[PDB]
Amino acid sequence: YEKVRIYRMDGSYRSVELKHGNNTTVQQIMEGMRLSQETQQYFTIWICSENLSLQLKPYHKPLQHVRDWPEILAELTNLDPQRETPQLFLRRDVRLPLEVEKQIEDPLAILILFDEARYNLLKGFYTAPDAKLITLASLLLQIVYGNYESKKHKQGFLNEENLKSIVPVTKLKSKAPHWTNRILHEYKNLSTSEGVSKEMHHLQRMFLQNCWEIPTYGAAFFTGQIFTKASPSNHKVIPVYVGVNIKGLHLLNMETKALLISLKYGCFMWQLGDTDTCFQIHSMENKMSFIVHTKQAGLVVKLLMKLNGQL
Amino acid sequence: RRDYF
Amino acid sequence: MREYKLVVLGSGGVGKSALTVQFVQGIFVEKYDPTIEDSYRKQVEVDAQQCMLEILDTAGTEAMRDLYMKNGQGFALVYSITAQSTFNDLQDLREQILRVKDTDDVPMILVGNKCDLEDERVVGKEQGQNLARQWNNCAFLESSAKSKINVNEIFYDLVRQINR
Ligand SMILES: Nc1nc2c(ncn2[C@@H]2O[C@H](COP(=O)(O)OP(=O)(O)NP(=O)(O)O)[C@@H](O)[C@H]2O)c(=O)[nH]1
Ligand SMILES: [Mg+2]
Repeated sequence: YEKVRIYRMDGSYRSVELKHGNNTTVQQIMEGMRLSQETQQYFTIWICSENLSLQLKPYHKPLQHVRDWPEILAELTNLDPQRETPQLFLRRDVRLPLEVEKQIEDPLAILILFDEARYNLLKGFYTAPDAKLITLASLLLQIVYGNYESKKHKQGFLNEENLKSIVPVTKLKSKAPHWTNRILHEYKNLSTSEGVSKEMHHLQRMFLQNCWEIPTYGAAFFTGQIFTKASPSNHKVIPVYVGVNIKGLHLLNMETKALLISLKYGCFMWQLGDTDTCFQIHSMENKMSFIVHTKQAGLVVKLLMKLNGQL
Repeated sequence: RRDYF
Repeated sequence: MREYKLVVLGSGGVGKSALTVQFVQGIFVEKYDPTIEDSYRKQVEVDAQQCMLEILDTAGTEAMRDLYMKNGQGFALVYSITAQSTFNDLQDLREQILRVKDTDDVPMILVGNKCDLEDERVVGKEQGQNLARQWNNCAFLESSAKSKINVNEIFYDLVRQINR
């Protein structure tokens, strides 16, 4: 048998036998994973390198997309292939309704979703006010470090290295150092409060509860660029991440991850450009508009249609 | 071939 | 944070996966499900410091054993107290590890799993202690993935061995 590693975002993997070599499909790979129907429903196989992540179709043959990654990169992006090695991942299905996710109780499905949500938080893809980031930090301390204890946790504990595993990298330098006391206090409170279940899946679910209300939760992210309407040129190039999820469309400044706009389905409309290299958003209810340039335009528009359509 | 999501 | 590469070895059916999954995820896998090659990651606290564990959960039979041993820093050698054959298989693994590492001085622990299954016991504790004695006084525990007895200690103890 040939085998392939299917990774998760924590860096773990499960090797799966390919019964039809490179003609094995995603559905067959999923069947060969260790998973009940219960755990499986929420997740599918994605192909991802450092700067390009794509959710596969169940009839796709993933080893062929790995094989063709260079053509795919050049069709969808301007990245240097030499810097992008793809792997296959088990990840949240981008079409998973938030209403369906909210009633999950399976502990394995909960930890897989938790790991993915943690990964996005630490990379900076979740925008939230400091109080919410502090609450998520305190939950990670309970999950990862167990019960609070003054001798260990009060002083010299929340240094750089440690803060790095609990706050977004975008807040580590500037903002994070000052949160240390409120994080600790909240952590203390989680431990000291016996009303709060300390079963692992319960705490992980609590972290997820606090992510579900973040507007980019569950987003597939794409890269693009907008041009400012201020002027000089006509005008300045702003690289952006475009987040698409079951809630709507979200633009992030590529460099700082700052949230530029968030638009809910029903409050905007889109049109694909003639060459498939851009799309336009019209925020009716605000009567503003903007154009994102990206070779992933077609993909972004088809996803907006699907996720708007299911809502 | 090229239809994702 | 120090990374620690740990390897779980032993024959078919002993609970390599069940122990690993209990330690890492806190879940008990109740179902026959043979492994090809799984790798898990877990941050833990050992002897009051933070350790990042990478744990390789291996197939019960072989061709990449030699590479696992080459790469691994610490080894959990697991048999089932319920099955003598699984116990007998361990001698060779031990010797194989010593060959690849070209030394006797290798973090290792002998684990007799399924100790919740007292009435199915075919391997006595004595035979287990005895074998560990013989292996240059190797660390030794009985564990249950199902009841959680001695599950963390298997992995913490390899970390302290590696830290020697
Ligand atoms: N009662 C009991 N059953 C156990 C224990 N550990 C594992 N089992 C059961 O024994 C069977 C084998 O467990 P598993 O962990 O898959 O064994 P393994 O060593 O990984 N097998 P493989 O080498 O094929 O990958 C499973 O049904 C499992 O639930 C235990 O401590 N107690
Ligand atoms: Mg196994």
